[PDB]
Amino acid sequence: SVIKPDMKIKLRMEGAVNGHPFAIEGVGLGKPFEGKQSMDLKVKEGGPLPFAYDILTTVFNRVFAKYPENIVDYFKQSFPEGYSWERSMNYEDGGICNATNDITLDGDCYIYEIRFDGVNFPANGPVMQKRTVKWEPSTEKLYVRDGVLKGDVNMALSLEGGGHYRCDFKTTYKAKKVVQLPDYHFVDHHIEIKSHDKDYSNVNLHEHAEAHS
Amino acid sequence: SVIKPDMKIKLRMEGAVNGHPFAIEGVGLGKPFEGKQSMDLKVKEGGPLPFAYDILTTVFNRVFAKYPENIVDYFKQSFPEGYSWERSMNYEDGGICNATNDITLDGDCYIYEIRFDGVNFPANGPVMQKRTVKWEPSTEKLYVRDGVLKGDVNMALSLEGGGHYRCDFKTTYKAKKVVQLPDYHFVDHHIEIKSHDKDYSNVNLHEHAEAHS
Amino acid sequence: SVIKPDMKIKLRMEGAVNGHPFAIEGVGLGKPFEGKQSMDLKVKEGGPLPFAYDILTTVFNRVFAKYPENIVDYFKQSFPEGYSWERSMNYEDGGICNATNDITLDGDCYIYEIRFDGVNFPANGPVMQKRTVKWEPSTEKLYVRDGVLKGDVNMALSLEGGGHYRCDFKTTYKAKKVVQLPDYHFVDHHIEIKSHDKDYSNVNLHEHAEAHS
Amino acid sequence: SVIKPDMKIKLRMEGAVNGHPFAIEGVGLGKPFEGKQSMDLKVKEGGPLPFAYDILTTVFNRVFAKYPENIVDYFKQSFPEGYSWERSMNYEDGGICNATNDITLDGDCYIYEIRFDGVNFPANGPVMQKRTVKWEPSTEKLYVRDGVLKGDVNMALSLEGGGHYRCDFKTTYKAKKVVQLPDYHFVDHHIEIKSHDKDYSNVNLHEHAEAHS
Repeated sequence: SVIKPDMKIKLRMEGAVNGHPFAIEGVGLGKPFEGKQSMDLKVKEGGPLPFAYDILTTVFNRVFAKYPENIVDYFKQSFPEGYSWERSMNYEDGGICNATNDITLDGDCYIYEIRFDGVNFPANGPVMQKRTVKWEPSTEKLYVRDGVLKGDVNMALSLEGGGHYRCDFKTTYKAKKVVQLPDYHFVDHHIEIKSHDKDYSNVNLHEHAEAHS
Repeated sequence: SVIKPDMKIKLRMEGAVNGHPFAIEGVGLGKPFEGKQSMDLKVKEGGPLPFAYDILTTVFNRVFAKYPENIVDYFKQSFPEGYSWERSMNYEDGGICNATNDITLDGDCYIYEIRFDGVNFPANGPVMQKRTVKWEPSTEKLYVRDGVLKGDVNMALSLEGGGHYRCDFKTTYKAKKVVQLPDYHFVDHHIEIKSHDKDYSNVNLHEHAEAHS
Repeated sequence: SVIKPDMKIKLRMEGAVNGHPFAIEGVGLGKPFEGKQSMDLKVKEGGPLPFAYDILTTVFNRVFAKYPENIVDYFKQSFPEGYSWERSMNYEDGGICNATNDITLDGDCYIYEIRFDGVNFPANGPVMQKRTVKWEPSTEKLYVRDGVLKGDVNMALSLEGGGHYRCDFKTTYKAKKVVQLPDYHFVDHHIEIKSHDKDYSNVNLHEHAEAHS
Repeated sequence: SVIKPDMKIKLRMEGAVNGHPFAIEGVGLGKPFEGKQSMDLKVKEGGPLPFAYDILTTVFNRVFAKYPENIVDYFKQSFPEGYSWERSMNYEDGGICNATNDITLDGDCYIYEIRFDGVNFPANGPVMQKRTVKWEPSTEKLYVRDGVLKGDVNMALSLEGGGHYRCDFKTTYKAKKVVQLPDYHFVDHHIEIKSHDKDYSNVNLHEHAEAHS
C-alpha cells in the first residue's frame, strides 16, 4: 500500500572532499519491487569536481532491492516513516569517506537528505587524479546488530590502464519505527553511470539490486 | 590431465592462538570440478583447544571451486607445481589471525603445509569462550594485484544466543609458475562442520564453492 | 612578523554524529610561542548533544605549539595566508570521525571554518553513552609525505568508572603557500575541559602543546 | 630480589614472512633498572632474509625499562614466574605481523620463546624491498583492560632516500601470577641496530626504555 511499483526520487547531497565543499541535486525514478532505479544528477556546488565521481555514486536506498517472499524486508517495512543510514567507506590508501542519508516519503516520492565527507585522499591517488572507471558488481552482507541492521561490502573500483582500487563499506541502517529484523542475508548490487558530460556536472546513474539467502 | 575429478587431501597445521601452541592433521577427498570437498581433522597438539574451532576451518584450497568455462581459473592452472596463499583475518574485537598454506601435489593427493597464528582475542570474547555456532555462507571478491591474485571476503560467525561476530579476510594467492590472470570475479562459499566430538578433537568438515562473474 | 605573542581565535563548527546535525561557535585566545590556548565554546544547533563532547575537542591549530629553534615550524611559516587540515579519527569500536579545519588570519585573530562528521558509533559504546572523562596526554608524530605534512597520534579516552577507549588520529596539514618542510618530530599535547555545564552547552577548553625532536 | 642490576638474555625466534620460514637465535645482556639492553642476533634458518630486518627488532621485554617510584612495575613484579606477550603489528600498506614472546627466568638469565608471523606484504612495499633505515624513537601508551596490561604505540620506519612508513602496534602483556596493576602511563623507546653484516645474518641490537607518567 505504502510502497508503490513505480516511485520517484528527489535528493540533495551536501559534502566535502579533502576540505573542499560541494553539493549535488538529483531527480529519479525507481521500481522498489524490481530492485531497479535510475536518476539524473546535477553538480550545484564545487564543480567541476576535482575527485573521481565514483566515490559518490553508492551514496545516491535499499528499498530499491528485490526481496524474495522468504526474506524479511527491513526497508520496505520502515515506511511511511522511513529510515536513515550511516556509512564509512575505507579506501586502501587511507582515503576515508563518511556518509549519511535521511530518507522520508512524500506521496510517491522518496526525499533524501545526504551528507558526504571524505578526507586524506593522496593528491597522486586514483581518486584525486580521476583515474577510476567504474565500481565492480558486489555482494553486500547484511546482519542484525543491537536492534538495527548492518550491511558490509567489499568494493572495488576498476582503474584506467588496469588493476583495482579497494574500498571497505560499513553501513548501519536505522528504521524510524519498530520493524521485523531479518536473518543473515545478502544483496547483490550493480551500479553504473550510463551517461555523463565531460566534467560529470550531469550524470545519469543506474542501480540494480537483488536480495538472496 | 593434472587435475582429476576425484582427488585426495593431506594436511598438517601448526599454530598458536594467544601464545598457546597447537597442531592439527587432516585427511580428505575433494571434487575440484564440482567445487566440493570434505575432510576429517584430528587435533594433535594443544587439545582440547581453548578457542572456537571455527576460526580454523577456512584455513583447512580454491582448486575446490567450480569455475565456469568463461572465467580464468588461476588455481587449477597452477598445478602440478601448485600455489601458496597468505591470509589476514581481522576480527571486530581486535583478534587477528594470520595464516599461510603451501600446496603441493603428490599424484592425486594435495599436500598442505599450514601455519596459523592468532593474537589479542579477549578472554571474555566469543572466540576464547567458544560461543560460535558456524560461519555464514559468503561471497569472496577476487582481483589481480601486481601479477598475483587477491581475494577478500566479509565473514560472519553466528553466535550462541543470537547475533553475529564479524571478520574481514584478506588473502593473497601466489602461483608457483606463470599462469593466466583472471578478470574480476566472485566465489560463493559455504563451509560447515557436519560432525565433531565433544571437544572438537575430531571434526568432519565440508565446503562447497562456486565461481561466478 | 604576522605571528604575535598574543592572538585571538574565532571558530564555527558545523557537523553531525550518527546523522544527528549540530553546530558550535567558539571564541578564545592563544599564545603561539608558548603553545598555550583557551576558548569558550557554545552549542548553537542540535543541543543537547547526544554524544561525548570529548570527540570534538581536538578539532577545536598547531600554530599554538611551542617550537624550538632546531625544528622547522610548518605552521607559523604558513601565515598570513594560513593552512588547512584534514583528519580521520578511527575508534576501536568502529566509530569513525572525519574533520577539517580551514584556518585564515584577520589581523591578530585566527578564523576557523570547521566541519565534523562521525558515523557508526555503537549505541552502547562510550561515545553515545557519554562515558568519557578526558583525553590522556599524547605525543603526536609528524612526518613529511607528498610535499605536505602528516601528523599521527595514538589517542586514549579515560572512561568513567575506569578503563580506556582508543582512537587513532591521521591528520594531513596543508599550507596555502610554499613553506620549508620539517624533518620527523614530535608534539606533546595536553587537552582539558576546565569547566562545563551539565549538557556541555557551554565549555571552557584548554590545550598546551610543545614540539621536540 | 630476583631482579638483578645485570642480567642475561637468551632467545630463539621461529617465524615466517609471506610464507617464507626462518629462525633466529640471540644472546645478550641488559640492565633492568636502567632500561638498557643489547644483544647479538644470528640467522639460523631461511637466510639470507628476503625482508627488512627492522620488522623483527621490537620483537627481540619491558622488564628492561626504567620505572620510576610513582608507577607500578607490572613486569618486574611478574618474576621469577615471568610473563608473556602477544602483539599485532598493522602496517599502512596492509602487511600484518603477529608475534608472541614467552619469557621465563633461569638464574640471572631471561629465556625467550618467540613466534613471528607476517603476511600480505606487497612485493613493492618497503619491507619486501628492504628499504627501511631505522625505527624512529617512540612513546608506548600502557593501560589496563580485562585484568591484563595493554600497550599500544604509533610506530614509524625511516625509509632510505627519504619518507616514512607507518605501523600500529597493539600488545597484550600477561603476567603468569597475580600482580599489582598500573594506572595509565608511557614508556619512551629507542631501538637501534648498532652493527650488522650485508645480509643481516649477524646483528647487534640495542634498546633503551624509560617509563613516565
